[PDB]
Amino acid sequence: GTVNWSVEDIVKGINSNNLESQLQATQAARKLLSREKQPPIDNIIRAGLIPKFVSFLGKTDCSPIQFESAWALTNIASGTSEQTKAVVDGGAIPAFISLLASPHAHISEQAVWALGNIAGDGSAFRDLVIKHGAIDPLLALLAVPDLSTLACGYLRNLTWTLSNLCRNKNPAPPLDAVEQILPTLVRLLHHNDPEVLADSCWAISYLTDGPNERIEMVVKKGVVPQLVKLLGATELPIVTPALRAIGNIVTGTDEQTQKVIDAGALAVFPSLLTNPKTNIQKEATWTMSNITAGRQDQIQQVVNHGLVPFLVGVLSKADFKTQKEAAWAITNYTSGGTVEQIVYLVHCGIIEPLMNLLSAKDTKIIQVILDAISNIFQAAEKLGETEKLSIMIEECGGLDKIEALQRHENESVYKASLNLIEKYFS
Amino acid sequence: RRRKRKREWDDDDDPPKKRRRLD
Repeated sequence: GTVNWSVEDIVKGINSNNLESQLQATQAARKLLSREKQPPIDNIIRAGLIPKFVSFLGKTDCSPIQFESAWALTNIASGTSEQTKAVVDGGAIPAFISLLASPHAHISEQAVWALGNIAGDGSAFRDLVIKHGAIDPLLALLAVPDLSTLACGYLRNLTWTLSNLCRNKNPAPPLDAVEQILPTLVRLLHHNDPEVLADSCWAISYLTDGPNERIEMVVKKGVVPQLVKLLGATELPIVTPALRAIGNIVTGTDEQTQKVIDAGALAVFPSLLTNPKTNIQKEATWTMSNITAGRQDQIQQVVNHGLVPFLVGVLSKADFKTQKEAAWAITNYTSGGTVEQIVYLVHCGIIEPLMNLLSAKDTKIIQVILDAISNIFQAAEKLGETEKLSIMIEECGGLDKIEALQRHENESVYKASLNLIEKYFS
Repeated sequence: RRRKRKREWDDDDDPPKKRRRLD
């Protein structure tokens, strides 16, 4: 019936003055745009069909053509920025927002989806969707006593679109828009559907990626314990954004970081730091590095939770990206830690894997490692143990590695290493 | 004592910006 129409036929139907013919042709367009491979989005755009689809959105008297054009426009908007722009340029934004009030759940849902694609394109369209007043009617769709009464797919689409309104930076979303959205987000974060949880965590992760003021507005909503709970979920699609959000939060103030610790987050890290997915290990190690950049009492928590041997572990063997984060965690630890905490570090076996990493071509990690080594010597100086450390670095091949670095290209590298040698290795 | 290190930009693990409805 409406399967596999040429664009030409679609145009002919839509240009006819017969609403049924238009409906038929519009559905045909929807099916082209929904096919598995290479939807002919540009061809549809060039045929000049967008203004017609947009006008069909306003036809309250013919709900099916509203649905079909909503669906077609949604899929056009799912493409490149230029393709999304064509949809916006046609006046689709306010028309879609008007459809959020539709008595037909399947039409309202489709409009939710479309606005998600538009906002998803980037900051400008995101903020334009907000300026057109999308937030109030979107939130109103979620104003029910129990989210469980909503159709599952419907709730998922709502959550996803809301997460796109929280997404992107340069600039980040308007503060008042974030305040307006947050209480619903907190609520979605306690829902029991895995996809709603995943997308809610993504939204929280976007919101906490920025200046400490941004983190604060999320953290004061009391979501950290729930985020930590989700950190221990069995679904990787939940753990991943939950962990990204926890990582973002510990980039904040000592107080913001302490909330993460207080909520029991550190107890999950033996699993995270040995997680089969390398991206989880990397994010988790990055997180640890920002925690070891914290207060001495926060470093002590890392110690108490038995996490230092886990850091020695990733420093010893992990993908290179994770190893670099491990190196950072060590330099941060030795910069902020007490002498005793630093001594503990050496006793866990940090020295050997630390030295082995000096074979890395990465110039930045070499700097990180040399610094850490400097910091550890400074602690051994307070204890008069400098020579015990020199010998330790000597026997694992470290001194050989420091020696060569004297001839390294980078200025601070050979300078840092020359200092080490002519000081502790003479 | 060092400063915190904010997230460095990247879209790799990041989920899709947009969704096309197939059915």
